[PDB]
Amino acid sequence: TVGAVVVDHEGNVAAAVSSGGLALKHPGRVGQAALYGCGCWAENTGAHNPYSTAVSTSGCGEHLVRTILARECSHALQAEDAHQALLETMQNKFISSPFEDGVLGGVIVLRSCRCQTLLVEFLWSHTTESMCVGYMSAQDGKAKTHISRLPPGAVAGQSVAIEGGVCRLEGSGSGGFVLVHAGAGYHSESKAKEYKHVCKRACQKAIEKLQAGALATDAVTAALVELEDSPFTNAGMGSNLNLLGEIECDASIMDGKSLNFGAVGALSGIKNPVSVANRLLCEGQKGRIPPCFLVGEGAYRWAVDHGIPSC
Amino acid sequence: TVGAVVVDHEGNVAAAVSSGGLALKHPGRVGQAALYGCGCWAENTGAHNPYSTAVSTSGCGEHLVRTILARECSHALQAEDAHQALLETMQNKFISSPFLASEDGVLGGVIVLRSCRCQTLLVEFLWSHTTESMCVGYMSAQDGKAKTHISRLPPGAVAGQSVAIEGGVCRLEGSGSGGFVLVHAGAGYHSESKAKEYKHVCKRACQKAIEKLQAGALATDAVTAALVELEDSPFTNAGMGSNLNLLGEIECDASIMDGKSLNFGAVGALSGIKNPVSVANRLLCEGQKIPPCFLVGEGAYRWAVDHGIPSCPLEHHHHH
Ligand SMILES: C=CS(=O)(=O)N1CCN(Cc2ccc(OC(F)(F)F)cc2)CC1
Ligand SMILES: C=CS(=O)(=O)N1CCN(Cc2ccc(OC(F)(F)F)cc2)CC1
Ligand SMILES: [Cl-]
Ligand SMILES: [Cl-]
Ligand SMILES: [Cl-]
Ligand code: NA
Ligand code: NA
Repeated sequence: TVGAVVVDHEGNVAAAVSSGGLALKHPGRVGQAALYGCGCWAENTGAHNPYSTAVSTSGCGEHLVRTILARECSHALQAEDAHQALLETMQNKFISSPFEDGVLGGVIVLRSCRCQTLLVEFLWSHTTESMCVGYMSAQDGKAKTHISRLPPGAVAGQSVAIEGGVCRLEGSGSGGFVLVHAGAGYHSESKAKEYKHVCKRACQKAIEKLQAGALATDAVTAALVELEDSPFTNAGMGSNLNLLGEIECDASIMDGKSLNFGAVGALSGIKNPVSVANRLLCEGQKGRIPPCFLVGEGAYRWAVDHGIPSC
Repeated sequence: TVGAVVVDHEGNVAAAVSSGGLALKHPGRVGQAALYGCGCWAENTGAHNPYSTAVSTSGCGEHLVRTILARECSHALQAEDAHQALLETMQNKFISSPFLASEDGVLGGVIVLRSCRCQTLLVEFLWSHTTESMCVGYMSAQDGKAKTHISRLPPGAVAGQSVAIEGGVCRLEGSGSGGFVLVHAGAGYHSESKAKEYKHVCKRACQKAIEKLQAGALATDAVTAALVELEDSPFTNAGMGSNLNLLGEIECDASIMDGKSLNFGAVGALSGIKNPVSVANRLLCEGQKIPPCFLVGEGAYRWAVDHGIPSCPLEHHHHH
């Protein structure tokens, strides 16, 4: 699973997620990365929502589904202390949730507010051994990547790691901020450099999109395309094969300003599943309500009919 | 769309929902009846949950997804006043949701029950809808006569902008094999024509659920038996008689949740299976015995056949 969250120079947020799902899964099994509220969430500041918030989740277990995790995190991040809010959520759902010996997953989040300046707080958290993240603001111009690990002595699925930072943006240009992740799971010293490199490239693509004036959803899509294309990520190319040796992808994207959503489940034969999810969202804005969630052969046919490259 | 909610004599709740989805929909479009939190919800009483609650939805698919309505209703029903909680949710979280602010009119409905022990069980059941009408049926094991009712928006209300809400309370003896069921056969335009037919399938659906309960079956097996009967009606947009998609083909969504285990099963874009809810229930059942909870399309069909759920291969499509 890979994901990204974006805030543009106006404080509009977006989030996306993409996955190959469980290795050897039964054909047609659709997981959290396709499910509204579970895989990602993005919601601009509103009446009962003082922060514009964007969340993308990772893991395996179904625990991301069972708790409607991304939306849960977004709602918890309305509390004053974001670090404490995220930690409490991870602790209650990935250890003590009523909804198993150990719960494995991860999340990236950001929340912004107007101070014209934008205060962006961004965090990542995981109960897996490790998680690779990258982040970048349009004004720093150098993507930062980092491999987050559980401390020495910790036990995956029984402890929570959480880190983050703060970024202050000028709301006057074509800038913004992006945070990505290339997966949460077992630590691998050997491919650490490759994970960091793809997170670096994914951030640079998202920032370049913002700097050309693109929507937050197009910027978060450009990040996920880069993350998908890495043979090392369980999304797009290199997705885990299912029980029959075939690739079936889940992906979704949400726009914080319009609250619109796009998703695909059990999608085969398309190089970049997030591109189809984004196109479903984009066609939803143009619009009977157009579909937001397509699966299987119907999703493939719709992607091809809309000119999304196949593999 | 059809749905049912059940509570057994112990306060164990279950909920299920089944739909054919939107007429002429693009192949592979999956709606609220397959989606966790959206189509149905069931949650027994627990630490931060004084009531066992069960919810099933109806109506336009995309409005129910964007608002995650079934789960929202279940959480609102933890408040003291269930009638007030449901009405506020329908008004504030559904009609006036910012998630549907672009839409002219918000169309949908819910059935709910919640129970608590006062050994006797107090069951409160309600239905609410923003559509012109909604057909419900309900029954307790001790009354032994199913009641059916077509709920309508009052004169002066505007469909998609007004809320209708009714319900009642039922006290069960928690010493037998009893319980209570509430079903619905659809929410949408009033049709005097098939009004009697919808009422009749709701009555039979309640009777099947109660008979299951009286035979000692789990709440999930009783709610599934209600939905099987509701699906089988040629007049409901679920199972047999489901709306045809853009290619003239059948693609069904269905899901079920168990309040005791909090486990969930669901199918989307399923073709060639007579009773989609049976596959959702079997997924939930095999999950109790990481097992899948949500299968779609070709894989969902193959899984159903491999588990002995009655199929019609002539209704199944698999394009390449
Ligand atoms: C069940 C989950 S999964 O099957 O979606 N998946 C399998 C593939 N994994 C790759 C991966 C990526 C980053 C990472 O972090 C590190 F780079 F080491 F810092 C570790 C592993 C992620 C989890
Ligand atoms: C559910 C969403 S649907 O779009 O799948 N659907 C299409 C099928 N309809 C049948 C139906 C059932 C009951 C009813 O109520 C009345 F009996 F009139 F009281 C009216 C129509 C419901 C709307
Ligand atoms: Cl599986
Ligand atoms: Cl459609
Ligand atoms: Cl009546
Ligand atoms: Na990949
Ligand atoms: Na039917």
